[PDB]
Amino acid sequence: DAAIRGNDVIFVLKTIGVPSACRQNEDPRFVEAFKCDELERYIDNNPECTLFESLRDEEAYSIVRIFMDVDLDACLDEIDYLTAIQDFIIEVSNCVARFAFTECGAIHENVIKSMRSNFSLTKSTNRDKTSFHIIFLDTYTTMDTLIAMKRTLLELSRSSENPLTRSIDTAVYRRKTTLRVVGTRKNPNCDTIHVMQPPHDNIEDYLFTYVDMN
Amino acid sequence: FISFEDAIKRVSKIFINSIINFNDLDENNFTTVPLVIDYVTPCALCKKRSHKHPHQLSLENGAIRIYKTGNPHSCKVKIVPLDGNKLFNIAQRILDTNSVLLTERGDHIVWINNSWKFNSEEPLITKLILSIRHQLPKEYSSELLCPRKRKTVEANIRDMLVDSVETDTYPDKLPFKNGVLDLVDGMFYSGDDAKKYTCTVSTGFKFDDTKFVEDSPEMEELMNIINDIQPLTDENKKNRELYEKTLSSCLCGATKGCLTFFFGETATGKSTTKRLLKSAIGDLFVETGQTILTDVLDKGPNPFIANMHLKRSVFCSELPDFACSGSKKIRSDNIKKLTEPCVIGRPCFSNKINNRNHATIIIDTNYKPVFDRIDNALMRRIAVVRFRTHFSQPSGREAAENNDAYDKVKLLDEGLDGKIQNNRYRFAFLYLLVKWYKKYHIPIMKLYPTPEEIPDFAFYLKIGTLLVSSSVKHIPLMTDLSKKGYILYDNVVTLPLTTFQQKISKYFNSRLFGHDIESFINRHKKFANVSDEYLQYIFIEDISSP
Amino acid sequence: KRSHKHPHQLSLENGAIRIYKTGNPHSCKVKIVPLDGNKLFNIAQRILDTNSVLLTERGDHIVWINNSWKF
Ligand SMILES: Nc1ncnc2c1ncn2[C@@H]1O[C@H](COP(=O)(O)OP(=O)(O)O)[C@@H](O)[C@H]1O
Repeated sequence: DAAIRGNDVIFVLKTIGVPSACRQNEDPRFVEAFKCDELERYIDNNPECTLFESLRDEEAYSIVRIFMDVDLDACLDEIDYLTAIQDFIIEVSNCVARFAFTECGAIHENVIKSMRSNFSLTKSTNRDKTSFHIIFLDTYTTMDTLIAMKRTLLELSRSSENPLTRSIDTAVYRRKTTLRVVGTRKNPNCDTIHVMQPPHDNIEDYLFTYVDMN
Repeated sequence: FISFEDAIKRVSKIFINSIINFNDLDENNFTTVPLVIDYVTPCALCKKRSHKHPHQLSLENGAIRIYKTGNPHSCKVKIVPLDGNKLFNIAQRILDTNSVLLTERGDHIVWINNSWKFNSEEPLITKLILSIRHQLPKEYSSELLCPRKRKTVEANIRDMLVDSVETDTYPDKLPFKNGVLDLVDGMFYSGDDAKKYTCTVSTGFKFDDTKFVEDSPEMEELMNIINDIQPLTDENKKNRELYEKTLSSCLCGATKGCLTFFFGETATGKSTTKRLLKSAIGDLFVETGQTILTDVLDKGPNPFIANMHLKRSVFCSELPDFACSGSKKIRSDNIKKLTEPCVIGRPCFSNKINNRNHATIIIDTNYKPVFDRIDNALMRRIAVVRFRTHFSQPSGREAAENNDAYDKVKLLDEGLDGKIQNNRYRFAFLYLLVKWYKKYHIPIMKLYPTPEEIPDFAFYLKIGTLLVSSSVKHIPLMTDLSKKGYILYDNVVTLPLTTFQQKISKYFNSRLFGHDIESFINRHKKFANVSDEYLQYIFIEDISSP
Repeated sequence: KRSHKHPHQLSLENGAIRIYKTGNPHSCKVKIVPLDGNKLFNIAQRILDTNSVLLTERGDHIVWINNSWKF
């Protein structure tokens, strides 16, 4: 299949709402392509930038990681946070494994163990809000698979009871989707950004477009 | 969406204390007006005492969130769902984990105690629910405690299953009570990893890694016993190799196309090997009667074939002598039928007429085997292993040494026995079997016939070597056959019957060859005219260009 | 981990017992314990604790009545 094909170039949008023609012509202001070290250096030089991660050609290369977004407008203590996050990760891993077995035809056990092996988490500087993005490094699939799965995720969110499981946004599974780069300003006049976590210290582990099978 | 009254009832039951702002709540401003709780008792969310601030309700994602104004850490957040049967959600969650499946045979298989349990008259679904209770969030265990709710969840699970899945598709896996052993590398899976391969059978005993060790005194004793039964000499090198191959083939779950004969005079240790194998693989070993080799299978029920299903080793012992009176010759059709991937047979009070064949069939005998009809098809579906080592009491030491059957006599030791029935060499034998399987069968597993033995076959083996079929290519030497005296009447090298018997008499002694000679006569009988009893054959020994 | 240098701590909330490590909770895992539920389930567990009823291989159940295993 892909084999040698492993994504390492980072395609980035420097402004929300990019005009279509400028994207087609590869404008140097709203569209750019860096490497991991290049992107890190660019972020370091300009802390006021606003960058969004997205794919460029979905008809040629269509391999990505699994990414999810959670946003809930309430703060909570530590122990409850850990209990809720472990319950949520167990539930979502089970749901994805069941979908993979039922439709994709893969192996439930391998999928669930790969999903539960390694996962990346973020945090928000907001005091009264809890939002994060979860990216699974050891799981790979195409965009249309996630688009199909969005229904199962929506019913999972509606049926469940855990506060963050109710806060899963299924709208991100859309054609020409975008994701904000961690540690980058969302608005030009907004100081709310995403902070890092002790388990991982590399940007490579927090990008869903990075494809490197092991 | 549900009626507003039901939501108000739920939110009023969640708050143990009453609400003094009950009347002012309406369908248009239920998310704007703060509500006042009379604090005579601590609130349900957080105990504390007499919260000094009111609460508020918000609607999002079809759910009602309760939050207290002020410091967020003072009170806990509560979420009220809109609709959705809780039992249905629990059933979906349980079905998600792939712990229960439906097979092609119309039965349900569950996964508990690291084993694929399977029954047709028991409610294994309820046991699975009760066991899996722990993995679910704590708000579901209380519901799962009641039996009626368990029955409802089981009904939902039954309604949610529509497809069938194949079972036992891996021929190189050995299932145990607490895991699956991989015959390729010899490393033993456990826990969930064994659930990947759907194996509905098991050896019946748990697997222990402590005794699965190459070096142990029990291993040395087993090696000594094996050497005593089968010496490692140059003569029986092929015999010992065939013995090892046949023993190792009992682990593979594929289909075997040969039958092995354990031929030996008496007290040669065949029962010892059978009991060791039984102690090794457990219940995958099944002993059956001789009826299959003597009767037909289609008519009436046949519970033996029903029990043969999916077994990996079948043993038929104590073969009666066919030389004596009342003999029933072995049915060649049964032999040809027993080497097929599917065997047709019906159980008692049933309709299934197909069974999977994964069994290595081993027949223990004391005398020579006798069949009714012999053909080339039978010669490719038979094999034999010769057992020549006596184990006798020194009281009959000389009584056995004079015998020409036994080749080496040893002391009959009253040891073993119970120890073998005590599984003293259970795990020791598995290591040797796995080693032999790696030595022989890993690239391609396939058995091979041994037509050279079974002297009843020998005549039929000789004729093909001795006789050749006349054809047009024997025309250019019509002089040579004219030397023999044959004729080209009907454009074929004829052979008078008188000439044929006078020819074969000087090379074959007939009598015991007479019956099969006559069978050859009638089977290949050709009458060109009323009285020209010619044959379509050429003797290669004397008509090798004479 | 090694030796759990920070002592553990027990809490009660919503009829549920919680176990968590003091100091840095991220260095350990929180455990949950339930409360007593149905009286009938507790009675069944108490009865089963005495090993007075056993299940055989043939799918039948044997009981211990009048100082004799009845099947
Ligand atoms: N290597 C050995 N060491 C000790 N005893 C042996 C050995 N080989 C055979 N025997 C004894 O010889 C007897 C042979 O019995 P059995 O297996 O029924 O032979 P057969 O099947 O030929 O009658 C067994 O009871 C066994 O105890």
